[PDB]
Amino acid sequence: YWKGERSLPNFKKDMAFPFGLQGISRLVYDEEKKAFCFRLYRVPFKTYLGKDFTDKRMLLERLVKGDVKLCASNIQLNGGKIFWLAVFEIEKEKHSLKPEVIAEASLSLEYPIVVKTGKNRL
DNA sequence: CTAGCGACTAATTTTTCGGTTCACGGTCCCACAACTAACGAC
Repeated sequence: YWKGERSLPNFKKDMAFPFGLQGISRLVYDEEKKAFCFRLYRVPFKTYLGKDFTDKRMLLERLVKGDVKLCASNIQLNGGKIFWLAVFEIEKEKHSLKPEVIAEASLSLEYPIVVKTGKNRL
């Protein structure tokens, strides 16, 4: 900005507006309605996992019991539906990896990924 | 629970080869066609 190679941002109107973790409250699992309930600044909200009884199902419960950390999230609205962009802080996964073993990856427009690993081609 | 704060395409021309025309001093073997000399009938 001192030299000048960037214009001042002109924010759009459909922006997902941000809300901090200091606003999530009354998080519980109401079994009667089969949906998590919470308040986004004094308004009830039934969460629609739908047919997602495993993927993010044990993620909100990982927060109702205080086991996963959440960051300043955002919220989108796309014409009747409402979406929450929750920045959950997930951890790394440890496998049985060998640093000496090297995978040779190449990316081209004819073959998006071509990978060598010893005698294994993918 | 909320608020303050850290140049490419089409049209026209021209030319070599083919077509056409004129038209006087060995062997051995198995069949097939003659064929003829003799034989029998009228």
